[PDB]
Amino acid sequence: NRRDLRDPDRTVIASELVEHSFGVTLDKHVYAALKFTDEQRTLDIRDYTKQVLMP
Amino acid sequence: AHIFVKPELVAEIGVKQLQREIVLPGLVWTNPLTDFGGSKNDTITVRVPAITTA
Repeated sequence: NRRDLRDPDRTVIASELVEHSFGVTLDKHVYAALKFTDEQRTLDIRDYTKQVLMP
Repeated sequence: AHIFVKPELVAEIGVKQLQREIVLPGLVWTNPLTDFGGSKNDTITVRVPAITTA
């Protein structure tokens, strides 16, 4: 603050120290899910690593 | 009278519930085709060779 020098009133405006904050939340669940019948897994899958896991 | 405490024993001696004999599976042309995966519609084509005439 500023006040006039040699001012008849001698009051001072006390300043405030306010700490702020914000929250960071873990709030999402990203997933990839696959369903294979016994026929699909037995007959239609050949590698399962370059055909299921890599995709 | 004498009285004794005995274990009611159980044995398997080879009496089996009567069920019919299995003959047909051995008498039929079984599994000449195996690679049924990696074949469209689970269908394997069988090729019958050509016949020519002299």
